[PDB]
Amino acid sequence: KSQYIDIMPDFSPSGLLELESN
Amino acid sequence: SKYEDEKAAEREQYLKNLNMGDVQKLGINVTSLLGRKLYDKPAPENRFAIMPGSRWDGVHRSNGFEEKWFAKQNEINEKKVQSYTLQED
Amino acid sequence: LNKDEKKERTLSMLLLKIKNGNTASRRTSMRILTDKAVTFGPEMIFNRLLPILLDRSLEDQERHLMIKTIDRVLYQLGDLTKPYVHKILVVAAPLLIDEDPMVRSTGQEIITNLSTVAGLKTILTVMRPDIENEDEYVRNVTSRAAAVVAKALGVNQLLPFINAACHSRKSWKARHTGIKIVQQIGILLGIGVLNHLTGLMSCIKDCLMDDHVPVRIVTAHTLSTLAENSYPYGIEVFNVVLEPLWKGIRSHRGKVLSSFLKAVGSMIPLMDPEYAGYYTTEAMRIIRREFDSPDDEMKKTILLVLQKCSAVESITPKFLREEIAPEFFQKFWVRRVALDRPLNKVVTYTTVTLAKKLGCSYTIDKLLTPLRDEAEPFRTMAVHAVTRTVNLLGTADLDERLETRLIDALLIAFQEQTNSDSIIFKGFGAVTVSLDIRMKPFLAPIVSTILNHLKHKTPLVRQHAADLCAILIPVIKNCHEFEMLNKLNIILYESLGEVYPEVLGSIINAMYCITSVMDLDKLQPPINQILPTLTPILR
Amino acid sequence: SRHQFDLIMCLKQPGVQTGLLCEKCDGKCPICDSYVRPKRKVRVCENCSFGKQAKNCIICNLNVGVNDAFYCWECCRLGKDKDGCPRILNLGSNRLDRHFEKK
Amino acid sequence: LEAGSKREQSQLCVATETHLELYDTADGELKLIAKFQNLFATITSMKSLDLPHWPTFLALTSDSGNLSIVQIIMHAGALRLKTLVNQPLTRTTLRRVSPISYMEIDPNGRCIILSSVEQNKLCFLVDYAQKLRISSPLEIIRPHMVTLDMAVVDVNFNNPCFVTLEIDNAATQLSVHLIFYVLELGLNHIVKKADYLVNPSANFVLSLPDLS
Amino acid sequence: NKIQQINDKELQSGILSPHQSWHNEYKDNAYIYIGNLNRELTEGDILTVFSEYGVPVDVILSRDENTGESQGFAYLKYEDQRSTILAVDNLNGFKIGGRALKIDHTFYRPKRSLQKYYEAVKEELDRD
Ligand SMILES: [Zn+2]
Ligand SMILES: [Zn+2]
Ligand SMILES: [Zn+2]
Repeated sequence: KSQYIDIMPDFSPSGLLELESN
Repeated sequence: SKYEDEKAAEREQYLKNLNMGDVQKLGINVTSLLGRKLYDKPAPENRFAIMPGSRWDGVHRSNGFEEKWFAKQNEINEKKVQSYTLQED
Repeated sequence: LNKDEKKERTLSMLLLKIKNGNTASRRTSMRILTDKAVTFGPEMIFNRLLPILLDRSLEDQERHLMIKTIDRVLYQLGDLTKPYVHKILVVAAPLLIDEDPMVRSTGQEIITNLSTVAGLKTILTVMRPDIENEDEYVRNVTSRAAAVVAKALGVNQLLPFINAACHSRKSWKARHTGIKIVQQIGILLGIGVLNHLTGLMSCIKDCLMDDHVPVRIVTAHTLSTLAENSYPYGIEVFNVVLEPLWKGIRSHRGKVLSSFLKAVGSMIPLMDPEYAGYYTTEAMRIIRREFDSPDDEMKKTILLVLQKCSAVESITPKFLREEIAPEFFQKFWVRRVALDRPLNKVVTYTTVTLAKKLGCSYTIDKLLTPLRDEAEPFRTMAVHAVTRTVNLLGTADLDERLETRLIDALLIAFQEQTNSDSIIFKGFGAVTVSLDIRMKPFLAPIVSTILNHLKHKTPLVRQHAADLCAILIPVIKNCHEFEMLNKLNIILYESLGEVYPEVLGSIINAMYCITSVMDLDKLQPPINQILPTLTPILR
Repeated sequence: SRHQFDLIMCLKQPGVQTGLLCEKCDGKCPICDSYVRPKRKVRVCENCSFGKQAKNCIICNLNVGVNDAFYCWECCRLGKDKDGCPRILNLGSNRLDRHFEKK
Repeated sequence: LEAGSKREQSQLCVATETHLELYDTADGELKLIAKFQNLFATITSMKSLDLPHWPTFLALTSDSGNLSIVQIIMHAGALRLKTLVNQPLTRTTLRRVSPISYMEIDPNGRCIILSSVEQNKLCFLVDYAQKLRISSPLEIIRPHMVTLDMAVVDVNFNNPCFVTLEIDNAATQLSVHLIFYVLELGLNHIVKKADYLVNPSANFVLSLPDLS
Repeated sequence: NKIQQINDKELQSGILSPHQSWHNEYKDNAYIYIGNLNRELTEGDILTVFSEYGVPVDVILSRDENTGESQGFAYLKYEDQRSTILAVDNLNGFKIGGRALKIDHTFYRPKRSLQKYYEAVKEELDRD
């Protein structure tokens, strides 16, 4: 009941994928 | 023991079925085939004509193989014609 | 000055001639250096020569010419100061890692000559600050360099150096490379490790227990190289290290368990028959548990332990057929194997070594399904295995049915082949030579295929067609069909006017094998007509 | 060898195993390189056998060996037979200069 | 001979350089069996090795520097002298470096051991199979030590051990020291164990089997 | 670079189409092991590069239970398998963040301990 799981996904952009193009 | 075996079998089946690709399973053939979101802009050409998922960034990412398969594809398809046409006597 | 500056000109002109110069020019300038090397200052010789080898513009050709000069000077002058020792190790040391073994050997002759020239005390003083280096590449290099020095001067004189680096608590990389030195020493000395192995073992054991994993792995590889290079004798020493390998195997899994199973696997054949049965049966469980490992390393180790354990008398061949073999063939013959060669060699050789314990008809029996597979490079590997297996075991085990299906698959996979390889010839020949009298009912179609393949438009298939005749001619005599000898000989003598030389030579070789075998008078062309058609061929 | 000076033989106590020659060096005495009248088999020391190096030819030590190597009759009469292990170690200047000359 | 199945250790073979003969016993009086063909060499040692699992064959070293293991056999109508393995050693002559003139065999037949005056000592590790098999030699080189009285100590399968009286070739005084060697089957090399100097008048050595 | 080595040999022989290709060994597999990832790439960003070759239905990134950061490997199932043949083959050996990632076919077995992480991921990929 505190947290579902301590881990969980993100679905957020890292600066690495955008950066390499620019 | 028999029950246990059955259970094991079931789990194996589950494992296998989860792993199988979706289009094959419904199959029977060969904007999404299973209604999944699809890309918009024109994608790079492909061996199987599959269309990138709605979520694609739009950068070429490739080792460069997929283009080299066409060069071999074109080659092999060409030398079937060249062999007869260049025949002489 | 102006008198000695002329010498400074002479060395520059010479070295120029050797590096870039005419053949007869450099050839004489080499003589001039070798005879005049004593009268030129080694300060000037090396001080001028060494800066050339550092730049990136030099080709391998121009580099080896300078290397040769270094060797010829070092072998002469006989005494050298330490700065030039360090420099020559900076230039020559990278050669031991080079892609081809020629450069390896020529860079090895340098260090083995300098080790005598520069003496024991100097080189060790040069290595001590180097092993502590933070760089990976330099440490990798001077591990090999240190081993070459070790073989050159003898290992005992350099041993307490290795003990110092290995046992050093100061620096970690010193322990790492200090352990690698034991690797390349084990490699260079070959079986000759032996007597020294106890002293070497002073390093490895404790140096195995470091908290850092990459040292624990390197020690595991050293135990494998020492274990294989030793062969059966070295057991009495490894008993001290035999215990922690098991508390390491049962726990650490991952990439380490691969290394420890390599170590223990290489320890097996030198164990007594009593222990061998135990340690094998212990290893086989982990082997079966690890079949599914995607890592190339772990598969490579599994093939090693299966590779060795078959020699153990304790395990019975029935035990192999009932259990280990079917789990082997289905997992490791997947067509993804046939694509990469280094693992192909290991799988094929492993199957071959299993063929001894297993029945020949059983091994070949499991090897017919890969032969009949559609994939070409996979059928090739399936051929290699049959070739070497038949070479060892002979055909005496084969029943008529397997004897039919094998030769059928060899005909099929024979006729679609692409790359030029003798593995079919030998192999399809190794079959024939073994079963030759039993070959007779199969001989009629085989020859027909050849008679078709000779008419094929591609030159390779014509080569491969003619080559297989020369192997069959002796077994065709044993099968007694002389009319087929004459029909062949006629068809070849007609094809003898081919344009392509590479095929034509093979054709003439088949002519040779036919002529030596068959009665001279019964040859159709005949010889008297044959030879005047040969005399223009000599040109 | 006889014709090439930079080569260095082994000369240790011959073991129980016979040396091997490649198809190219086939039928040659390791000492004087005489193609004629062979006499006895060569024998090599342990440190010349061990692993893969055992399979190489004992003259050129590059190509793989097949046939057993023989001492010619004369080298058995002179006694140069029993000197030691007649295995060449270094490859020599000629072969290397060929390799790098071609590429 | 003349018996369908009999095995008895009473029999002896005797050689002088070239000449060789076989004699029999157990009749109470020594009989001549066979006088073999002319050997044309100088036989410098002859010993019978008995190896476990079989007749006995004599291990015979001579001039030509060849260890020659020979089995006398019954062939055609009369006894013949048949060779099994001859391993090349040194050079062909009698000479001081040639590892002959001192030969002995482990009483269990595991290894033949040879030596020479001065210079080298060799040991061949004997094995038997479908064919007889000899391991590569094991060397010890003591450059100036000239050897005398090589007599070898028996062992229980523990390890082959042997004793020599070695006197130094270059010394300002006369010093003959006895020395023990233990061949270590584990690491496959011969080891110098104990070196004891004895008075210059030393003659010879024998081995005492057990004392237990 | 292990797998990339194969396809060049394979293609060179003109193997062409899956029956003769080693990719045929699988056919029932979809998930792909994605290795040698950089540490900061998360599920959404691994769900950037891999839709070039198909439509992902699932994804799993392997990450330590405690600190919750990338182990550096992921398991990504494409809707239509033949994307797998396409991704493994074409994108293997490609640089992201300095280190060249590895792909290979995999049989993937779910683990109890992540059970919620499946719906938490799925719900996002279930949006489409
Ligand atoms: Zn040698
Ligand atoms: Zn050769
Ligand atoms: Zn000769």
